[PDB]
Amino acid sequence: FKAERLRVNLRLVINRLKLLEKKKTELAQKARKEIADYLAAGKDERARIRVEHIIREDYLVEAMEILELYCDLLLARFGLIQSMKELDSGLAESVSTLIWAAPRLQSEVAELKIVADQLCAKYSKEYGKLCRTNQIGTVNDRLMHKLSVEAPPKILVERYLIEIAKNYNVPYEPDSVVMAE
Amino acid sequence: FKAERLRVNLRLVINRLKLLEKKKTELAQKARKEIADYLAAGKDERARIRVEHIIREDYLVEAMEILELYCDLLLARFGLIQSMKELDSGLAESVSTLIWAAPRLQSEVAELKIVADQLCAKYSKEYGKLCRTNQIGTVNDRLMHKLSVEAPPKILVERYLIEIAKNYNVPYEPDSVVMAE
Amino acid sequence: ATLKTMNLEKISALMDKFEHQFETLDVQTQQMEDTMSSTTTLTTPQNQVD
Amino acid sequence: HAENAIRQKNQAVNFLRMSARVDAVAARVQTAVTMGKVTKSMAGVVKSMD
Repeated sequence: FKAERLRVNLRLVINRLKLLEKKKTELAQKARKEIADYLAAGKDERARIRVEHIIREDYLVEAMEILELYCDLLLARFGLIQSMKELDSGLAESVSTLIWAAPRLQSEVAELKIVADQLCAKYSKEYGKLCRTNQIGTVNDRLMHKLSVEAPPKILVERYLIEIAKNYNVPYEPDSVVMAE
Repeated sequence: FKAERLRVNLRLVINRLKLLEKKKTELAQKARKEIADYLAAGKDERARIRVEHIIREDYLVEAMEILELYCDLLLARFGLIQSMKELDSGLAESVSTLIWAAPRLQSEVAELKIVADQLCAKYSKEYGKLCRTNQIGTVNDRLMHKLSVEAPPKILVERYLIEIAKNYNVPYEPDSVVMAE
Repeated sequence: ATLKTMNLEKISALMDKFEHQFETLDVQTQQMEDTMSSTTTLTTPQNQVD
Repeated sequence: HAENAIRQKNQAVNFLRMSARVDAVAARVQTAVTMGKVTKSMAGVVKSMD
């Protein structure tokens, strides 16, 4: 385990997350316009897939915001990392989430895997790849939900479509079966 | 089985289907004009063959729309593909249809065969070329009908001719034998 | 000599190949353009252009 | 043309800021070079005078 390596990788992860969330917000605007165009036509069951894409990306942006927050938290309390040998309570959440989410966002942010390494190679109490996955039952549940790979609720998709239609001056008749239940 | 290969091939299939349905709509307009010209003359039994061509192409365009929908559905729930080992219910229809229709539209869309490969090489429960054809009894029946290689109903052909004539200001006397039965 | 070398079968096949190759090129162009645009999105914000 | 104009504006601002940064760095490096020459000359003078 190297400390300065972890510091540099944390700063890089922060910058990368900033860039990614910016450009993802922009792409989300453009793809929302695309969904509005799709709704202009009679194609409806396809706009639901497109808006699934959109809300997945939005969950992802929120999760990246949370991860940037946690990385900056670790970077603000880095000396408290170097001094102690076991992490305190103030850093349990950050370390846990940054180790749990690394394989999730490993493709988007590469440096995150190095951060996970330095945070797994520094600890031995329930640590190590195997024990690091075993002791991952203390991560932020909200971030787990944002990065949860699951079909979003249908009513949520209908609400997303209703709002986009209402904004882009396009008519849309929600599926009452899901819109009312 | 490679995941990113499947992702890229799905995106390519989507783009190809978009281009194909666009240009097929255009060609359908032009060939409808041709059928109108054919009906202008006394040639009637030939316009029926031409409109058979047309309605085959229209079935094909609708089937391509459905397939684009399903490919985008898989692409929106790709993580749910990578995580599990057996497909869930939400992806049964997409996988089944994309494996069943691949040999049908293999000539039009080449990447579709690669998609079918990645979706057959990933599963073993009733999977593999032989078992993949054996377990194909759960595909969308509508798409099966759109890609069904059969002589369309004669009354449907008469309705197609009636509409084209009425639109292009050409007289046409439908075959009463089929127009009334 | 020519129609023996370049007959109707070969010509039709060659033209189907031309059409399919340039359709594939149509797909490549679309995807390439999507990516080119996605690369430069912070220099060209949609809001500013609007 | 609006996309092109906005892009050119933003990239011109970026190039200007970037050139300012490189100008600062180059001024610092030029100061360092001149001071290194001065320090070398004064070391030689110290040796000779010693």
